[PDB]
Amino acid sequence: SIPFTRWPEEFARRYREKGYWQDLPLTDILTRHAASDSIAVIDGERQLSYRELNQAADNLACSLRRQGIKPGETALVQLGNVAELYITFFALLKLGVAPVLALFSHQRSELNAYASQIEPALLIADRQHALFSGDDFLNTFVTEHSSIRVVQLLNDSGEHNLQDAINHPAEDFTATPSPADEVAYFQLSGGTTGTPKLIPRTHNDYYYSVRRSVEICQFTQQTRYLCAIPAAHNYAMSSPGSLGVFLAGGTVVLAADPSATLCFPLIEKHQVNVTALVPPAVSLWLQALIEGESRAQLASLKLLQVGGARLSATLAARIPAEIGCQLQQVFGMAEGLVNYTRLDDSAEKIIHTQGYPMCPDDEVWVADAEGNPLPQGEVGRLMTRGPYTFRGYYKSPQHNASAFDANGFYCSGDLISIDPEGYITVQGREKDQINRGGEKIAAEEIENLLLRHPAVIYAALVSMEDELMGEKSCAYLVVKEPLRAVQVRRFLREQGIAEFKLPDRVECVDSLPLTAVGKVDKKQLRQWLASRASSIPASKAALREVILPLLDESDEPFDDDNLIDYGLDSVRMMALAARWRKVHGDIDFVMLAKNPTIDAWWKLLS
Amino acid sequence: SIPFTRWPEEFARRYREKGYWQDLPLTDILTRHAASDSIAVIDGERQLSYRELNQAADNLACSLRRQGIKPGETALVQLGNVAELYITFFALLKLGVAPVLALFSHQRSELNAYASQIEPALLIADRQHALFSGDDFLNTFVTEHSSIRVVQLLNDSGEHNLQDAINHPAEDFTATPSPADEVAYFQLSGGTTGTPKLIPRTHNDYYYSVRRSVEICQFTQQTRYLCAIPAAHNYAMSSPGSLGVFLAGGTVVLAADPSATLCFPLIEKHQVNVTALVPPAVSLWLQALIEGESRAQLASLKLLQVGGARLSATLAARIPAEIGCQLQQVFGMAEGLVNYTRLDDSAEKIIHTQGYPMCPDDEVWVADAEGNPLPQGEVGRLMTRGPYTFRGYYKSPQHNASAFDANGFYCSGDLISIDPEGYITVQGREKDQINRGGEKIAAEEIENLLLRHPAVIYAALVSMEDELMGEKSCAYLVVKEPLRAVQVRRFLREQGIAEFKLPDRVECVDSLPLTAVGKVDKKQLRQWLASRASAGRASIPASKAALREVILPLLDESDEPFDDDNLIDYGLDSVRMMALAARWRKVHGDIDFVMLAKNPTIDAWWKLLSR
Ligand SMILES: *P(=O)(O)OCC(C)(C)[C@@H](O)C(=O)NCCC(=O)NCCS[C@H](CS(=O)(=O)NC[C@H]1O[C@@H](n2cnc3c(N)ncnc32)[C@H](O)[C@@H]1O)c1ccccc1O
Ligand SMILES: *P(=O)(O)OCC(C)(C)[C@@H](O)C(=O)NCCC(=O)NCCS[C@H](CS(=O)(=O)NC[C@H]1O[C@@H](n2cnc3c(N)ncnc32)[C@H](O)[C@@H]1O)c1ccccc1O
Repeated sequence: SIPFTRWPEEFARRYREKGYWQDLPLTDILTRHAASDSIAVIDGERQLSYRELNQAADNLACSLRRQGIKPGETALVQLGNVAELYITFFALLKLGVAPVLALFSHQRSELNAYASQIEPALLIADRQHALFSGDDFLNTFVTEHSSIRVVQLLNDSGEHNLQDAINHPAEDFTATPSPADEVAYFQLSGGTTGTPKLIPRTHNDYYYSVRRSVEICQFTQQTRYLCAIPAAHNYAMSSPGSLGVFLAGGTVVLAADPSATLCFPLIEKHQVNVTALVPPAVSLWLQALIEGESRAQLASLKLLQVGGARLSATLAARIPAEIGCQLQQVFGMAEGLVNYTRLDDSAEKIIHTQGYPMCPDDEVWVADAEGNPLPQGEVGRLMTRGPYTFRGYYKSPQHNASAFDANGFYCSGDLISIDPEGYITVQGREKDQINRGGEKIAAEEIENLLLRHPAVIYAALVSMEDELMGEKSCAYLVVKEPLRAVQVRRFLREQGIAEFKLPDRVECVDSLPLTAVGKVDKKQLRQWLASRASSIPASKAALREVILPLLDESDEPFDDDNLIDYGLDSVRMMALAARWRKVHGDIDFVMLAKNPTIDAWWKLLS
Repeated sequence: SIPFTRWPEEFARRYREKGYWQDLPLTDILTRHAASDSIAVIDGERQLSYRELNQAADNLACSLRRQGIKPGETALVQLGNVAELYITFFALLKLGVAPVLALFSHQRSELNAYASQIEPALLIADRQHALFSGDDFLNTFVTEHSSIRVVQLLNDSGEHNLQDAINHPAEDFTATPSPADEVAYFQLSGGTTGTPKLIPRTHNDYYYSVRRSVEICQFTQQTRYLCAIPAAHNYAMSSPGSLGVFLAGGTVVLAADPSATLCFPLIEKHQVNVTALVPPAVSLWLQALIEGESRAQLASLKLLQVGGARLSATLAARIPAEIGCQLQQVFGMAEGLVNYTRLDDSAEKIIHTQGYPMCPDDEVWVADAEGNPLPQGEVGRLMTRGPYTFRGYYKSPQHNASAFDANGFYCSGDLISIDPEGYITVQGREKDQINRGGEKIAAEEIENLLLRHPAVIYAALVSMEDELMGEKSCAYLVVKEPLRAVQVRRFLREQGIAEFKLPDRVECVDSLPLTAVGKVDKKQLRQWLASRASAGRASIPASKAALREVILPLLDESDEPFDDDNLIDYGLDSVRMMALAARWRKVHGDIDFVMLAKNPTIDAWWKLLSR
């Protein structure tokens, strides 16, 4: 029925024979516990039993059937980190419908994009979301995508109230999930491409993803999991994420964001033993502790998952040191292929590598530029196929052609290298995609918006280092009439895109490399940047800038003044000597101190 | 004979009977090796055998005897980290003369001070030192201390050349060291007082200090020691320091300063296995490694001594981690009493404690304010007597009265606490003394110089925190006509004092606490400051322009926002925002991330902080 790329007959056989595809519905995850009175979800003050959760799902599905939603249809769901998300998810699974779980941070243009490829018969959104405070964008939206028939809204005492359908009990309704080898729902790809590109996941492949993730991370009835990153992403969903907790009878604790202020209290209060984060939030947490939060509220936490973005060995090491729990690096994509470091792994592999695939039948090779297998120390493009990795994007034949080699191996656009032990390390990136706090940003998607501006001739979006976010977006523009970053960010916001897509820096420049096709050449530009970057002071005035912080803030010296009289201490001086010796190697401590004036030291750095 | 406070007869007996005092001259350290051809000292490109070192000393001593220096007299020596220091020391020991080894950093006022108490018959200095470049200060100096008869200078091509006397061989010459229980030389306390106070050390007590230090640190002929901190201080001299290396037949490698740039090459080139540092140099070294120095030049180094100043457990732990050798904390004073952590000690004790005394007969207690002993966990003033700890300062009866209780126990002015295991931890300080990179600075000595200035009415010197130096001097003044730090540092410099005594910060204030006696009660001064400062640590933006100052660095440098603009349009990212919310919640506890971001303008956030 729904049109996805299937697996070669031969693979569908090996995957069932090898036990990976159990041909069970994803609903079976919540169904197992249908009779349990233990707590599945804690959202704020509310707590739901598995019985209640599964019941709510039956109700909402029943109520939706009554509103004339037929199996085979698609939906568009935008819900935040709130229980109604998990309810809606299972309700839609029980009906036979395939939703797209949209990020709550998404906006006008993203939602439009999704609804156009999906042709949704159902819309579920939240009135606390800016687009849904009023019914105007709402009304405009339903008319523009005509397929939409039913609409339910969270936080609405009004007509379309979602809670009404959730609490209206069940009829002669029985579940009708789609077949195990038929599409279950759609996941969102981390953008490489301007038109948003969806990922179909069948009950079979997705369920394996979750089961095997539970085995590896040791989730059990005991697991109390804090889900503070966006709940709708594949990571906090399947890896093992909240669904993995549900399969195992554990407890999911939802939180609106991952702020130490919000989370710390919840981890102690609910005795949380595991949680998943992205590197920027780990930085935030470690610092919040140093800034006087009590390392003791976090004492119940025995496991910290970190993934979605490059995690430095420096930062990884700080986790068990300052927080005092075990680290597991998770490297996965919405398309398939999650790599974990194991819990019984050595501290060497856990701090330095990204681990290895969750499946023995996950195939990974390292590829060179023409497409050739490299040995195992060598760096190249990551290729993989497998039992939970998909065979192509939904209704996107154009892109599918470039994303898969002739053998069905997907390419993530990641540069990796493999250990002699078989562990993967993320070396770099062969894609134009920016990874910002672990939110993917498609460079071309944003360039195309920039080109909608009258004064923009050529546009290029590249990543750039940030100690905290880990990467930030920087837009390089060639302009008719000069443009200021504010105006760009403002212009783009008016285009109705997610707030984190707005560039963190904008640099107008005299020219940009153009390739035969008309787009800026990213390889090039990336080179004539990273070169300029890789350093000791330029102007005598640049040397003053370096010295001043080392003296008494109280006064400023004349270039010929003795800097000791200004409070510069011999140790800071020795260091300055060391830093400058790496350029003029005759400079030592003694030489600097023999005549310590700015004049003297400038004559030396000449 | 020279006038020092002796040990009670009962103790001199126990200390000989227990083997501590061997009644041998300190020269015996160099004498043992007089026939050895192995290398005692490497100074730059020069290398001296024990035979040569001992010989040079016999020559310089003989040459000095010829110039009329009689046993019993005193000297003033100012020499840096160079071999001629060690030669001069033993030369003067062989004559029977007791020198003061002055720091090379010392200047006009310090040297005057020393020569006044000592009444030196002999002056030995270096022409590379600013005061001795020319003959100007030297002439003024000898007239103004008339006791001085002979003068020898390092790097003097002229008549006073020291090298000449060092190389002029020995006539009929025998050493006439002073008797083991008589004074050998003088050491400098950093001093708690404004007149410099000298510490007499007898051959007996000082030699013990060295022997027992060698045993504990296991120096042997294999020990190859880099002496980069000032060579004349008790630490790099006796603990075990260069003399400990000489006793053991090891090799001492001299270096002018302890910079990673100078030292790293020397440790590799000479295969140095041990060296002593102060906490600020350890920071400098650890960072130099991170900044791209190869951890491999330091590979021969099996032991790193760190002392002289508080060494944080964070820093201590980094040593074996990043440098990869063993740490030994050393907490001694020039007056006696060195505490080591042992080499076989646990990593717990080595990182957290300062170790315990090098002698079983070292006595340590702790005292509340009455002088009564505190129980075996409590914090209080450190009291000690012992076989190598002196019984009083040289010709300073006034101070001696306050530095010793009636039982002969010296008080270091340190606040310590003792482990159930008996290990000492330095808790804090009483003495009004500033410890700057581990150079002691007497607060009163500097105050009295500040009062020499016309515009200064009341003066107070206190310590202050510094991440790197560990402590810096800050001078609080009450002034007639307003003074700027530069003018103070310059004024003080002209007073002829060591460069590190110049205050790192100067604050002019409207008033200072004065006690019934007339000088700043530094005790209130210390609290008025305690609070002003700990009120501003949890401090949050004062006013709306102070809040702008905090936000701007978080946005694009490119533009500035109007108070009502949305700050996200200016590049402020949700993570930094969460953090700002956290810091502000500690004052208004209703503030979370969500609230900040609902309306992220400077106006909005100001309305929230004025509540
Ligand atoms: P403000 O904006 O309010 O807040 C900032 C903050 C807190 C960071 C906020 O943005 C936030 O909450 N962020 C969370 C980000 C997040 O939830 N990320 C989940 C990503 S879902 C991911 C699949 S993917 O396709 O989107 N990513 C695939 C690509 O990601 C790269 N990548 C993944 N893991 C990596 C590791 N470990 N190292 C290096 N790169 C990594 C890679 O390039 C890949 O192609 C996902 C993550 C984990 C497991 C499974 C999946 O599917
Ligand atoms: P620029 O100025 O060119 O360079 C800066 C730099 C490198 C810091 C420079 O000044 C420098 O080289 N400094 C080295 C200082 C130094 O050599 N110090 C040795 C001093 S001799 C010391 C005994 S004392 O009487 O001088 N001081 C005694 C007091 O010291 C405190 N204290 C000692 N040890 C301590 C430890 N381990 N922890 C905490 N406090 C400590 C205490 O207040 C005591 O009363 C000495 C030190 C070690 C061993 C033996 C002796 O004699």
